[PDB]
This record gives sequence, structure tokens and C-alpha cells, in this order.
Amino acid sequence: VCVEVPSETEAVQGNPMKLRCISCMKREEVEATTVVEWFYRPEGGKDFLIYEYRNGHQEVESPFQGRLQWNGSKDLQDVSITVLNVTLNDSGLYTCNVSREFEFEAHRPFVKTTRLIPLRVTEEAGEDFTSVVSEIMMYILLVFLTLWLLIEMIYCYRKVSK
Amino acid sequence: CTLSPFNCIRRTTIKVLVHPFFQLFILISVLIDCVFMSLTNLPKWRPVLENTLLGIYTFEILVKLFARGVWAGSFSFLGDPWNWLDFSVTVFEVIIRYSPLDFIPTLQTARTLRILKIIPLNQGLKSLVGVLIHCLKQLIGVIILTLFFLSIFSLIGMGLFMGNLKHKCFRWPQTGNPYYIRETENFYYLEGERYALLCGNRTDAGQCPEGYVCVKAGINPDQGFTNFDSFGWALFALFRLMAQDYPEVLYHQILYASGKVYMIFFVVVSFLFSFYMASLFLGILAMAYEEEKQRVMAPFTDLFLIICIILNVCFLTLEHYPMSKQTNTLLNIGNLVFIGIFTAEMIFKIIAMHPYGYFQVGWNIFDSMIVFHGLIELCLANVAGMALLRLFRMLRIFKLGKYWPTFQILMWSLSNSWVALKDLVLLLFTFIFFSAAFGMKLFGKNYEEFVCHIDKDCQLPRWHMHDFFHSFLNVFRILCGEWVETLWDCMEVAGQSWCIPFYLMVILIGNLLVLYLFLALVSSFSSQNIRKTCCKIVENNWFKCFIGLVTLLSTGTLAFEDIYMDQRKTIKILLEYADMIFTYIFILEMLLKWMAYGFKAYFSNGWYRLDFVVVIVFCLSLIGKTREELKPLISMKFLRPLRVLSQFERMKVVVRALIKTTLPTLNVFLVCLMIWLIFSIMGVDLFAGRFYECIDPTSGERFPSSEVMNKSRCESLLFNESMLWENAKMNFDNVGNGFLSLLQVATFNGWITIMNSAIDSVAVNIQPHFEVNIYMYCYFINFIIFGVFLPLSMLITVIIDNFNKHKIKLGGSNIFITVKQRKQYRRLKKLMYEDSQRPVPRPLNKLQGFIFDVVTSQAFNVIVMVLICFQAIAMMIDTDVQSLQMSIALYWINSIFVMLYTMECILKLIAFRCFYFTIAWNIFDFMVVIFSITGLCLPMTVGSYLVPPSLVQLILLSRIIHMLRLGKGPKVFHNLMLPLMLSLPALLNIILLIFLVMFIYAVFGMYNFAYVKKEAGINDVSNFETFGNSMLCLFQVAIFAGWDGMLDAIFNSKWSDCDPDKINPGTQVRGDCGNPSVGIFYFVSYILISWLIIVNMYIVVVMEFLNIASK
Ligand SMILES: C[C@@H]1CC[C@@]2(OC1)O[C@H]1C[C@H]3[C@@H]4CC=C5C[C@@H](OCCC(CO[C@H]6O[C@H](CO)[C@@H](O[C@H]7O[C@H](CO)[C@@H](O)[C@H](O)[C@H]7O)[C@H](O)[C@H]6O)CO[C@H]6O[C@H](CO)[C@@H](O[C@H]7O[C@H](CO)[C@@H](O)[C@H](O)[C@H]7O)[C@H](O)[C@H]6O)CC[C@]5(C)[C@H]4CC[C@]3(C)[C@H]1[C@@H]2C
Ligand SMILES: CCCCCCCCCCCCCCCCCC(=O)O[C@@H](COC(=O)CCCCCCCCCCCCCCC)COP(=O)(O)OCCN
Ligand SMILES: CCCCCCCCCCCCCCCCCC(=O)O[C@@H](COC(=O)CCCCCCCCCCCCCCC)COP(=O)(O)OCCN
Ligand SMILES: CCCCCCCCCCCCCCCCCC(=O)O[C@@H](COC(=O)CCCCCCCCCCCCCCC)COP(=O)(O)OCCN
Ligand SMILES: *[C@@H]1O[C@H](CO)[C@@H](O[C@@H]2O[C@H](CO)[C@@H](O)[C@H](O)[C@H]2NC(C)=O)[C@H](O)[C@H]1NC(C)=O
Ligand SMILES: CC(C)CCC[C@@H](C)[C@H]1CC[C@H]2[C@@H]3CC=C4C[C@@H](O)CC[C@]4(C)[C@H]3CC[C@]12C
Ligand SMILES: CC(C)CCC[C@@H](C)[C@H]1CC[C@H]2[C@@H]3CC=C4C[C@@H](O)CC[C@]4(C)[C@H]3CC[C@]12C
Ligand SMILES: CCCCCCCCCCCCCCCC(=O)O
Ligand SMILES: CCCCCCCCCCCCCCCC(=O)O
Ligand SMILES: CCCCCCCCCCCCCCCC(=O)O
Ligand SMILES: CCCCCCCCCCCCCCCC(=O)O
Ligand SMILES: CCCCCCCCCCCCCCCC(=O)O
Ligand SMILES: CCCCCCCCCCCCCCCC(=O)O
Ligand SMILES: *[C@@H]1O[C@H](CO)[C@@H](O)[C@H](O)[C@H]1NC(C)=O
Ligand SMILES: *[C@@H]1O[C@H](CO)[C@@H](O)[C@H](O)[C@H]1NC(C)=O
Ligand SMILES: *[C@@H]1O[C@H](CO)[C@@H](O)[C@H](O)[C@H]1NC(C)=O
Ligand SMILES: *[C@@H]1O[C@H](CO)[C@@H](O)[C@H](O)[C@H]1NC(C)=O
Ligand SMILES: *[C@@H]1O[C@H](CO)[C@@H](O)[C@H](O)[C@H]1NC(C)=O
Repeated sequence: VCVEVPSETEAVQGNPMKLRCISCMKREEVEATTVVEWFYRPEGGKDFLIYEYRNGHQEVESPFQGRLQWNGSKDLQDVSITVLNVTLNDSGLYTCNVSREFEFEAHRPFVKTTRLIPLRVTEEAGEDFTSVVSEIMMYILLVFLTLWLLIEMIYCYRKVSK
Repeated sequence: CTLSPFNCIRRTTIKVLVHPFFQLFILISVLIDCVFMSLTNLPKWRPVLENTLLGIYTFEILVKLFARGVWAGSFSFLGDPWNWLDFSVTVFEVIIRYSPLDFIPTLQTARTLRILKIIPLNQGLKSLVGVLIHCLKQLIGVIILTLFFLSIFSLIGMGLFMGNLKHKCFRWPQTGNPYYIRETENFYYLEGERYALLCGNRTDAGQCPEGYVCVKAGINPDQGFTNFDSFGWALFALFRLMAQDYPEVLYHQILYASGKVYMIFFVVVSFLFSFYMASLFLGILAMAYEEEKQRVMAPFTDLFLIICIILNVCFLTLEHYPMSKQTNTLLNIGNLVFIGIFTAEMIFKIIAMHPYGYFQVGWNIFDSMIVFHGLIELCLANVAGMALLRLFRMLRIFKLGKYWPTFQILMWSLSNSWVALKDLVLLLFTFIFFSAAFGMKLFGKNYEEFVCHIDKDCQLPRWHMHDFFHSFLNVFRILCGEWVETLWDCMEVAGQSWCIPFYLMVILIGNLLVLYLFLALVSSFSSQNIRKTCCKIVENNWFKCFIGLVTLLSTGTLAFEDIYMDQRKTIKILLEYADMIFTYIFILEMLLKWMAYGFKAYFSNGWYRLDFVVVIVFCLSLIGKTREELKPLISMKFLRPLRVLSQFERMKVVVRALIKTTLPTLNVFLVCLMIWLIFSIMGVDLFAGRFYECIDPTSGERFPSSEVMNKSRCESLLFNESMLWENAKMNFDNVGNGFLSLLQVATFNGWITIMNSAIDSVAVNIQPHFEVNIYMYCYFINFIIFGVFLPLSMLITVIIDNFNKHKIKLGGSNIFITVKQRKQYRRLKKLMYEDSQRPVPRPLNKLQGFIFDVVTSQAFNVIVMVLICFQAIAMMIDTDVQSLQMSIALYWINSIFVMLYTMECILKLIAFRCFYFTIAWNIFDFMVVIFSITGLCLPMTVGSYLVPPSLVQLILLSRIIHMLRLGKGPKVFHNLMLPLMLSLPALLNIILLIFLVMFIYAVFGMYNFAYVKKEAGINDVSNFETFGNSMLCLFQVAIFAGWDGMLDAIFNSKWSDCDPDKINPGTQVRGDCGNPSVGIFYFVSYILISWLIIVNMYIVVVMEFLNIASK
């Protein structure tokens, strides 16, 4: 089962970050030969790669040597990559450029599907905006419901006792 | 012309005719002909026997001719229609045999007709055929109405699906058996499938692989027989859908080519045809049967014996596979002990009641037979083999029936109606035998001649009509449904023009006979003031409505928990908080009810206990999301929709009624369980351990038995070849596997696989060989006859009896409706039995030259109706491959009909001075006109995205719904629609309950069987990935449309093909496997529950029909 979902663009200093990347085939009966490449770009960078899968995981010297991890699938249908101890400086553009080719005994289609990730780590990222407003909604609704119950209890007590 | 009733020749001929030796002689000769023409093969004496029989038949013709005369008008030779058949066949044979012509293959076919002579030689069968003809004449209107609706929905299907099954996935950018090639170089083919993969451009339609594009091109699937490209083949598809025959493949094909949103067509077709038209046929036939019937040492020690019998049944149930020596000798010694006990029983009873005394009663004979068989097995078992003697030990389970009051009364009913059941059974057997022989003579040469058309490797297939046994089996399968796959082969070898009539004859006449036998069996078996403040709050009508809204919302929010859950980021948070809100509301309700009523009153109510357990379920679900150890509690929330049961008065009446009708069926259900256990033990005996086979681990097909002669070859790798020795998914290794196999055989899903295994078994380690044990088919035919067909009559008769009883308990026709709905029922009964008698006054003075009369004339209405019918007829001429002239011709016909309906509407608007909008049907016609004009000339100027070419055609067709109106159509159609419109309330309630149960099971299945690898029954359209997919799967299961593929896929773990750790991208759930135990429980429970509710649906509609007809 494959469902494409974008990666989180926010990381917190001192933790690990998962640069999710899901690129999956229209049909899952089909086999392919997948080539995966990850690129990184500082504001002054030139998009140099930091990882790649080609006939197996390769070793690619870069600033990221030694603190990069693989969290993909055997079928190379999820090519997510994890970074350790994200520091304040490392940020910007991460590129999951994936190209695969199929076999059909008559033709060999080629496809490339790019996926880019804007990463901005910060000193302390607080609770995301959506969750906080959702919690406020829950609290106001809970209070209003209990208030409505209290109001009608008082109302009906008055009416009954009279 | 005749001869004198006073003449020596006529007198002697009459003397011979009425002498019973004559009728017996002819009967015996007929049966000899039957055997030696059908069930026997390869004699050398054929000419002598054939000519002797021809002489006997000619003598019969001459005698009966002279005795009766020729054309006295009645009770003469030509008075009896059977004599026409006899004379025709006899003369044809006399001609062919002794004439230059050699219509030889044709001749033998004709001879098969003499099998039907068995009917006029038996007076019981003759009378039965007469009454059957009378009932068939009673079925005329229902047949016509079914034809009407099938034609209408064939038009609807062409409008929606024409050409779709030609969709393929074309490759873009740009030897063997000649009848089994695959154009893999141009279109995409799945690994194993024969036909190109269907695919569509909608997002809810089949998707192409990469480097492929979807273009309509090529041939239809199933050799061209499955398609909606023309009337006729659309009628074929809709008739296959009425019968619900192999429908799941058609569903998959249509929902691949087009979108999954078209499943409404199939749901509506099911409801209208498989449910309602079948209910009408059943009601007509049951009423006809009713009309015909109205026209016509001793004391208190037996506890020891009953315990001994029960323990013997337990010992029988314990034999399985594999088995050691200790657990085998244990069972041997048990057999010894029990047979000794029963021998002593027989001896002592013989002593006490002197010998004639013993055999005066019927149960003593059965017990003596038990002892006699047991001893003659104990001895003689070891030598010579004779393994079938053991197979009769299960007869001892029937001893348990001597103390069973229910088994006795059931057997009593059977025996008391035996006389009438005998004629029906004999007639059905005669028809099956004649049909098998007729089909063999018609199509056996064709099956052998064009064999390569229906089997790669050009060997005869598993189902055919080359010889008589397979002909008999084919007809028997046709009588169970299952007539579509073999019809394709028939037409491939013989042709459309010949197979379709024979198969229709079998289908229709077999259905009539089987339904009549079923009705006969059923009819045989029938014979602090704050406290009061809280009480005020809780009972208020608005509090109930608010809590009901909350229940509905809480239920519906469960449908969002599908594979796309992590993709919907904000919905996830909203739902997580709404769960707490719902919990709070329901806890407040519990506390308020506690305060109002008082714990004793609270827990003393059944429904409030259900509420309380729902509250516990909410709380447990909440606490589960704190520790991954406590995570498994979460799933409990899927019990939540049970709240819907306790909050709505409708669900409560439906559950009450289901309890009142279907609970008293416990004793009969126990009898049926005993029958199934007998058959399961038999099947374990016959088949246990024998379904093992050596297959190719990857390809999965059985190795040819000419190489892997047994297990030792398979297991022992000596030439480094891959080959795995493993069991079958559905086997008979113990009584539990037996029960699963037998359920799979009783619903006819996956039964071909099990019987294929059965008729291929040899020994316990020997490779199975193709159709080497062909007579085991007798096992499954007997099971279907005795542990499926007869139990069904038993159960249904009990349920009908409870229905009628509880109706009498109320003096009210309907029990599935609420009190508020009885007034609705009365109102509907008034409307569809009463004339509107509400005409309008004709404008006179404002505009004299104003002929109101024309519109209200009968002539105008009848011309309008004929126009509707012609519009419908002109639709049938459309096809997929069509000329350019025909296309424009049909376009202009539709345009002219739009024009003519517009003229109708305008003239009516003139006639009624603004009362036109008072009548609801007039609004329907007005909307039809407006939408038709819109669509017809919407692409004239606006040039919208597009107007589908068939949209205007379909819009115009809706007006034919006018044929079901009292004044504007045949009077029968209204009468045959009355039951639906009178049972609409109860049907609504039951359908809502069915939807609720389906919803619960869909949510549970979403939780369980998503992420299970896609295999036989799990594919793109039917799976448990979303709510719609799961509901499609459950609907498919409810009609028995292939639930065996679903379970076969869920059993992937049994088959050792799944990765318990594969990452599923975009979801935190890991794994690819299923739980077979959960799968079995799931499907068995759903099958039982859905069956019970649907059967009650049928009972409701049929009882309503009977009530209406009773007036
Ligand atoms: C796609 C395209 C579109 C365009 C188009 O093509 C397709 O569309 C297509 C649609 C085609 C029409 C379809 C239909 C008809 C009707 C047919 O002829 C009447 C149909 C016959 C069928 O009758 C049976 O009806 C039931 C069927 O199950 C049988 O079952 C009973 O079985 C038990 C035993 O009796 C009962 O106890 C159960 O209760 C009961 O179920 C019943 O025995 C049997 O007789 C005769 O009809 C009777 O119907 C009533 C029954 O006798 C009677 O009514 C009475 O009603 C009151 C009685 O209570 C009395 O007081 C009233 O005086 C009295 O009127 C009356 O005798 C008479 O009307 C004439 C041809 C036509 C116009 C077709 C022409 C071409 C089309 C227009 C096509 C066209 C080309
Ligand atoms: C006093 C009031 C009287 C009122 C009576 C009203 C009765 C109304 C009935 C109420 C609703 C009934 C529900 C529907 C009953 C019809 C069911 C049936 O006929 O048999 C079913 C049971 O299934 C069968 O296998 C029956 C097939 C018959 C096989 C022929 C056996 C006949 C045995 C007689 C001996 C003949 C000798 C032949 C030798 C081989 C068929 O299954 P299905 O088509 O509904 O769905 C299955 C799809 N997977
Ligand atoms: C097989 C090729 C057919 C392909 C083309 C189809 C052409 C349209 C045929 C239209 C026939 C019109 C009558 C339709 C009534 C169908 C009855 C029916 O199937 O519904 C139920 C009601 O049917 C009955 O119980 C009684 C039917 C009696 C009517 C038949 C009268 C006999 C006609 C005698 C002449 C024979 C005609 C031979 C043609 C030369 C039983 O179905 P089932 O659910 O049990 O199917 C089991 C598979 N799940
Ligand atoms: C006794 C009843 C008599 C009633 C007779 C008339 C009843 C209605 C006839 C069916 C009208 C359905 C309208 C659907 C529009 C025409 C189909 C179509 O092709 O247009 C689009 C259809 O798309 C849709 O709107 C979704 C399909 C809706 C399916 C509706 C099936 C229901 C039919 C049952 C009618 C009876 C209803 C009974 C209610 C209980 C797609 O266009 P396309 O084929 O050129 O290519 C699209 C892909 N690129
Ligand atoms: C699915 O959509 C594609 C859209 O391109 C259709 O292919 C084109 O159809 C048009 C006619 O409408 C042709 O003139 C083009 O040459 C086709 N090719 C393409 C890729 O443009 C295709 O026919 C549609 N298929 C189905 C079965 O609906
Ligand atoms: C309430 C709304 C939302 C849902 C409506 C869908 C209805 C019409 C669907 C869902 C389940 C279906 C039923 C499932 C099983 C069978 C058995 C077979 O003999 C045909 C009729 C019958 C009985 C179907 C009739 C139509 C049905 C009731
Ligand atoms: C399942 C679908 C596709 C088919 C069902 C069509 C039925 C329900 C339609 C077609 C014919 C209709 C009836 C025709 C006649 C009248 C007269 C007037 O008093 C209005 C109601 C009434 C009584 C209609 C009720 C609904 C009706 C019975
Ligand atoms: C072509 C094969 C014919 C199959 C049907 C048998 C035809 C013979 C006549 C059957 C009906 C006879 C009964 C007439 C009415 C009655 O007696 O009640
Ligand atoms: C009253 C029953 C009549 C049944 C008649 C309908 C027969 C259904 C099959 C018709 C298919 C027509 C074949 C046309 C030629 C072809 O396209 O190969
Ligand atoms: C896991 C099992 C699911 C099914 C549970 C169904 C519970 C139904 C409860 C029925 C209570 C009956 C009370 C009737 C009271 C009355 O009729 O007055
Ligand atoms: C209540 C009735 C039950 C009757 C059950 C009948 C089961 C019949 C089984 C037939 C077995 C045929 C075996 C053929 C011999 C062989 O092995 O070659
Ligand atoms: C060959 C196609 C003809 C189509 C026209 C058929 C006539 C219109 C349909 C309405 C039938 C009217 C019957 C009313 C009387 C009755 O049957 O009780
Ligand atoms: C939208 C939620 C769907 C949940 C699935 C189960 C649907 C069953 C709901 C039953 C409601 C019955 C309404 C009764 C009408 C009334 O208020 O009188
Ligand atoms: C990536 O894989 C490693 C090793 O299996 C594991 O320890 C780590 O937690 C994984 N990270 C994620 C985010 O799955
Ligand atoms: C990250 O690196 C800094 C500097 O070496 C170290 O102090 C800190 O503990 C590290 N954190 C992790 C995630 O290992
Ligand atoms: C980030 O950039 C600054 C300036 O370019 C550099 O001093 C620093 O070393 C970089 N990252 C870290 C924190 O190592
Ligand atoms: C992938 O290709 C290169 C790799 O850097 C670059 O253009 C970019 O990252 C991606 N764009 C394309 C062409 O897919
Ligand atoms: C399997 O078949 C072979 C060849 O007939 C035979 O020699 C062998 O004994 C058989 N297996 C067993 C163990 O019976």
C-alpha cells in the first residue's frame, strides 16, 4: 500500500529529522530498477548530492558523511532519509530526485519524479498553529456544552419546584 | 375418423390397451432404451436393440391409434398432446432408418425425446405436469414484467457502458495454441490473466502502467460474450445479473473500464431483479401451490445409553490427520467398547421382549442394523480393504435421534408428505436425465471436435458434455446457478444459435421444478426535586434529538480511518478531539439517566446496558492512546455504532422483530448442525490427508502426475529442481476444516476447487491424478441435496411460521414498522387503491376557442403512451460499431422526440390554466422536457466541456416510468408493483439495519485487512483500503459473489507469502499479512447475520404479496 504524503518542513535543534519522500508506481505488480539521489543546497550552495541508491547503497563523501541514515523500503518505493543532530546552520533545500525504468519485453519506459523539501530548523519550534486552535475549539465547545446543561438544569429545577 | 366401438378389432385393441401388463411392458422397454442410449457406451448390438425398440414403439402407436380412434376431438389419439410427440418421433425414425437419407446424428438426438415418455406412463407425473402448466399460465404477467424491466435496464446499460469493455492500455509511444495467444507486445497483460487489463481515464477507474495509455481498441473480454455494445448482449448481461451468476468478475470489469461510481447501477439491479422480481415469482408460485392443495432394566437407565451415544459421536469427531499410533489405537478401543455396549443393548432387549416383540418397532431395526454393521466391520475390515464399511459408522449418530423430539417430528412430516414429494422428485429426476442425454447428443461431438477452442493443450476440460456423466453434472450445476462459465464453452464449440435455447430451457424449467419442490417441502414441514428535574431533562424530545445527532456523528466519523489517514493531517486532529467530546457527552447522558431513574431501574433495562457498554468502549478507547502496551484497546471503538441501535425507535423494532422471528429456530438449527457434522465426518474419512500435492513454488501449478508419482520424488531433491509438497487451502483434514469446506460448498463460492481436489485424490502420499476418482461427485451432490436444500426448507418454514404467529399476536399485518408508521401504511394503501377523482375545471369564458377536451381525451393519452414506447424501441437499434448514417438517424429520432414532448408540454400548459404544476407527475414531465432541451442544444452554442452522447437518450427514457401507472399502462403492472409500495416502510427499516451492520463490519475490516497483499479476491476495486472499497466487498459477500477469493487472499500467511515487516509508505502500520482466525470469524459471522436479515426481507415482501392477492 502506498499513499504519497509530504514531509515535515520544520525541525528542532538537537533532534533527528526525517526528510520523508514517497514516490510510488501507478501499478504495484510491476518491477523496476530504481535510481535514487538526494541533493542539499545552502543559500549559497549549488545542489550537490549527499546520498544515492544505484545497484545498492553507495558511499558518497560530503559534509553529511557519517550522520545520514536510510529509512526506505526494500522495494525502494519509499526513499525517506534521516539526518542526525540537525544543527541550526544546515537548512534550505533538500531534493529527492528519483528515476526508475521498467521492463516489458518490448519497451523500457523511463520516468523521473522530483520532490523538494524546504527545511528551516529553529532553536525551539512550539506547538503547531493548527493543533493549538483545535484545542481552543475543543475547550470552548466543552465549556459551552456544560454551560447549556447547567442552564437547563437550573431552568427546569425552578419550573418544577414551582 | 375411427372404427366402431362395436367391432372385433377395436374391442380387442381396447382390451390390450387397458391391461396393466401393457403399460408395464412399455415402461420397461422405455427404461431399457434410456439406459442403453445414455448411460451405456460401446456396445456392438446397437442395430438389433434399436430396431426391436422401434418395433415395440410402433406397436404401441398402432394399438393406441386403433383403440382411441384418430380425431374424435377428445380422449382420442390426437386428443392427448403426448401422443403427438410419440407419433412424430416414431415416424421420423421409421423414415430415416429405412430410407436413402442418413440424418444419423440428428436421429439419435431425436430419440432422446423418448425419455419424456416416462411422464405419460405414470399418472402421478402426468397430473403433476398438468398442474405445473396451470401455474405457468398463472406466471404470465410476471414474466412479461420481468422482460419489460430487463429490456429497460439493458437500454440503461448500453447508455452507460457501451464500448467500455473495449478499453485497454495501449503501448505508447509506438507459436502455441492459435486460440490462446496474448498480444503482450501491444497491450498490458497481468502475469496470469488471459485478457488484456481493462483501464479507464477517470481517477476511480483502472490505472495503466507507465509507458502505457488507455485507448478504446481491440476485442471485448470473455471471447466477446461480455459487453454492452448492443441489445441482445446487454440482455444477456442483465439476465446473468438477475441470476447473480458469476457477477463479481463483471463488476470488476465494468468498474475497471469505467469508474467505481457506477456500482449504483449494480446495487439497483440487485434490489430490483434478484430481490423483488424473485419475490414476485416466489409469491405467485406459493399461492398456486396453496390453491392446488386446497383443490386436493427399562426405567431411567437410558441416560447411560444417551451418554454412550454422545461419547461415541465425540470419538467419531476426533479422527483427523495426521495421527500417531497411540491416538489411533485409542479410537480403535473406543469403537470396541461402544460396539460391545450396543451389542449388549440389543441382546438384553431381545431377551426382555421376546423375539417377535423386538422387531415390531422401527427404532429397534435401526439399532440392530447398527450392531450388525459394526460387527461385520470389526471382522472383515482388515482383509481385502473394504474401506467404505467404515464410512457408515456415522449412521450411529442418527441413534441420538431416538430421544430427540424435534428429529422425530421432522421425520414424521417427511414421511407423511412422502407421497406428494415422490412425484416431484421423480419429475425432477426425469427432467435432469432427459436434459443430460439431450445435451450430450447435441454437443458431445462438438466438444471433442473443437476441443482446442476451450482448453489450451487441446485436452477435454473439467466441465463438458462429451459423455453422459459430465452431461448430468453440467445440468445439475446449471440447476444450482453457475450456468455462465460453461455456456461460454458451449457457444465456443457449438455456437450462440444452438446453445442459448437449450440452456434457457434447462434454466427456466429447472427453476420452475426446483422452486415447486421447495415450496412443497416447506408446506410439508409446516403441517431531591433535582432528581425529577433530571427526569424531565432526559425525557425531553430535544434531548433525544441532540443525543441522536451526536450518535450519528460519532458513528460516521469512524469511516475516515483508512489508509489515507496520515495524509489528512488536520482531520486527524479534529477527530482525536471530537472523540473526547463524544465521550464527555455520553458520560453526561449516563450520569443524568442514573440520577433520573435510579441504578436499579437503569441496569434493569436491556437497551441501557448496551448504552453502558458503549460508554465503557469509549473510555477504553481513550485510555488506549497513552501506552503502546495499551494500544490494542483502541480497536474496541469499532463497537461504537451499536449505540445507533439503542437510540432510534426504528432499529429497536427491527431488532425486536428479528428476535421474535429468528430465535425460535434453535432446535431446527441443531438438527441441521447434526446433518452437517455427519457430512463433515464422512468427508474427513474420504479425503483427510489426501489433498496434498507437489506444485511449482513460483508458478504454483500442480506438477504433471507422470513425473512426480508420489511424495518421495517431490521431497527428495536429486537433480536440483524446485518443487514444494504442500496441502490445499481448503481441505478435509479434520471436522473443522470440513465445516469450512462445506460452508464454502453450500454458498457455491469456491466449491469447484474443492471438488477438483476431491476427484483428484488417490492416497495419503500419492500425487493426485486428473479425474481419477470421478464418482466422489456423489458426495457433493448428496450434500447439496440433503445438508443444504432440505435444511433450508426446514429453517424457512420455521421462520415463516414464527412470522405468522407473531402477526396473529398483534392482529397487525406488519411488525417491522413503528407505531407512527402504521398510519403511513394505511395512507399508502389508500393512495394506491383509490382514484384521484380530482379533475380541474376547463377554462370557458376568457378564451372560448380553447379545446381543453383534446388533452383530457383518451386518444391523446394513448398516443402519448405509444410515443413513449416507440422512443424506447428506437433505442435498441444503437450499437458500438455503427455506420455514420445510422448515428445521425438516431440523433434525429431523439431530436424529434424532444420536439414532440415539448409540443405535448406546451399544449398541456395551454389547456390547464396554471394547474399544470399541481400534479406531481406533470412536474416530472416538465423537468424531463427542460433537461432534454438543455442537453440537446447545450452544445449548440455554449460548447460546454461536453454533453455525453447518451445523456439526452437516457433523459428521454425516464418517461417510460409512466407504464407503471394505474391509468396509463397495463393493469397488471400496477398490481405487480403494489407489494413494493405497500412494504416500503418495513423494507426501509430492514435496509437501514442491514446498512448499519455492513458499516460495523466495514470499519472492522478496514482496521484488519487493509495492507493485506493483493491476491485472488483483493484487487484494485474490491479491497478493505477505504470505506467505499470495504462496503463494495461486503455487498459482494452478501450476495455470495466470491467471498472465497477474499478469504483466500487473507490466508496468505498460511501460504507463506507475506512480509511481516515491509514498510507501507505513508502509514505507521507495518506488515503485509492477515490473521486467518480473524478472517474465518469475520466472514462466517457476516454470512450468517446477513443471511438471516435478508431472509426476513424476503419473507416480508412475499407475505405482503400474498396478503394483497388474498383479496
Ligand atoms: C423497452 C420497450 C418499451 C416499449 C414496450 O416494449 C419494451 O414495453 C413492452 C410492455 C408490453 C406490454 C406489456 C403488458 C401487456 C399486457 C397484456 O395483457 C394483459 C396481461 C395478462 C397477464 O395476466 C396475468 O396477470 C397475473 C400475472 O402475474 C397473473 O397472476 C395472478 O395469479 C393469480 C391467479 O389469477 C392471482 O390470484 C394473482 O393475484 C395474480 O398475480 C394472472 O392470473 C394473469 O391473468 C392479462 O392481464 C390481466 O391482468 C389481471 C390478472 O388477470 C386482470 O385484471 C383484473 O383486475 C381485477 C382483478 O382483481 C378485475 O376486477 C379487473 O376487471 C381486471 O382488469 C385481467 O384479467 C387482465 O388485465 C397485453 C400486451 C401488453 C400491453 C404488452 C404489449 C407490448 C408492450 C407495450 C411492450 C412495448 C413494445
Ligand atoms: C402457510 C403460509 C404458506 C406461505 C409460504 C411462502 C414461502 C415464501 C418463501 C420465503 C423466502 C424464501 C427465500 C428463497 C428460497 C429459494 C432458495 C432455493 O430454492 O435454494 C437455494 C439453496 O441453494 C441450492 O443449492 C438449491 C439448488 C437445488 C439443487 C437440486 C436439488 C433437488 C433435490 C430433489 C431430488 C432430485 C433428484 C436429482 C438427482 C441428482 C438456492 O440458493 P440461491 O439461488 O438463493 O443463492 C445461492 C448463490 N450462491
Ligand atoms: C442461458 C442463456 C440466456 C442468455 C440470454 C437471456 C435472454 C432473456 C431471458 C428472459 C426470460 C423471461 C423470464 C425471466 C424469469 C427469470 C426467473 C429467475 O431467474 O428469478 C428467479 C425466479 O424464477 C423462478 O423461480 C420460476 C421461473 C418460471 C418461468 C420459466 C417458465 C418455463 C418456460 C417453458 C418454455 C422454455 C423456453 C425455452 C426457449 C426455447 C429464480 O432465479 P435464481 O435467483 O434462483 O437463479 C439462481 C442463480 N443465483
Ligand atoms: C422503471 C425505471 C425507468 C427509469 C429509466 C431512466 C432512469 C435513469 C437512466 C440513467 C441516467 C444516469 C445519468 C448518467 C449520465 C450519462 C452517463 C455518462 O456517460 O455521463 C457521464 C457519467 O458520469 C456520472 O455522472 C457518474 C455516473 C452515475 C451512474 C448512475 C447509475 C444509476 C442508474 C439506475 C437508474 C434507476 C435509479 C433508481 C433509484 C433507486 C460520463 O460521461 P462519458 O461516458 O462520455 O465519459 C466520462 C469518462 N471520461
Ligand atoms: C483517455 O483520454 C485520452 C486523452 O488524450 C484519449 O486519447 C486521445 O483521444 C483523442 C480523442 O478524444 C484522440 O484524438 C487522441 O489522439 C488520443 N490520444 C491522446 C493521448 O491524446 C483516450 O482516447 C481516452 N481513452 C478512453 C478509453 O477514454
Ligand atoms: C440506507 C442507504 C444509505 C443504503 C442503501 C443500499 C441498499 C439498497 C443495498 C445495500 C445492501 C443490499 C442487499 C445485499 C444482499 C442481498 C441479497 C440478494 O438476494 C439481492 C438482494 C439483497 C437483499 C441486497 C438489496 C439492496 C441492498 C439492501
Ligand atoms: C427500483 C426502481 C428503479 C423502480 C420503482 C418504481 C415505482 C416505485 C414507481 C413507478 C410507478 C409509480 C406509481 C404510479 C401511480 C401513482 C398515482 C399517484 O397517486 C401518485 C403515486 C403513484 C402510486 C406512483 C408511486 C411510485 C411508483 C410505484
Ligand atoms: C417438445 C417437448 C414437449 C415438452 C412438454 C410436453 C408436451 C405435452 C403436453 C403437456 C401438457 C399436457 C396437459 C394439458 C392440460 C391438462 O391436462 O391439465
Ligand atoms: C424470450 C427470450 C429471448 C432471448 C433472446 C436473446 C438472446 C441473447 C443473445 C443474443 C446475442 C446476439 C448475437 C449477435 C451476433 C454477434 O454479435 O456475434
Ligand atoms: C458483540 C455483539 C453485538 C450484538 C449486540 C446486540 C445487543 C442487543 C440488545 C437487545 C436488548 C433487548 C431488550 C428489549 C426490551 C423491550 O423489547 O422492551
Ligand atoms: C443422509 C444421506 C447421506 C448419504 C451420503 C452418500 C455419500 C456417498 C459417497 C460415495 C462414495 C463413492 C466412492 C466410489 C468407490 C471408489 O473409491 O472408487
Ligand atoms: C410494437 C410496439 C407497440 C408499443 C405501443 C403499445 C401501446 C402503449 C402501451 C400502453 C398499453 C395500454 C393497455 C391498457 C389496458 C390494459 O392492458 O388493461
Ligand atoms: C451518517 C451516519 C451513518 C451511520 C450508519 C448507520 C445508519 C443508521 C441510522 C438510523 C437512523 C434512523 C432515523 C430515524 C428517523 C427519525 O428520526 O424518526
Ligand atoms: C531508520 O532505521 C534505523 C535502523 O533500522 C532505525 O534505528 C531508525 O529509527 C529509523 N528511523 C526512522 C525515522 O524510521
Ligand atoms: C550534537 O552534537 C553536539 C556537539 O557535539 C553534542 O553536544 C550533542 O549532544 C549532539 N546531539 C546529538 C543528537 O547527538
Ligand atoms: C553555518 O554557517 C556559518 C557561517 O557560514 C559557519 O560559521 C558555521 O560553522 C556553519 N554551521 C555550523 C554551525 O557548523
Ligand atoms: C533532478 O535532476 C537534477 C539533479 O540535481 C536537478 O535538475 C534537480 O535536482 C532535479 N531536476 C530534475 C531535472 O528532475
Ligand atoms: C514412489 O514411487 C516410486 C516409483 O514407483 C517408488 O519406487 C517409491 O517406492 C514410491 N514411494 C513410496 C515410498 O512408496
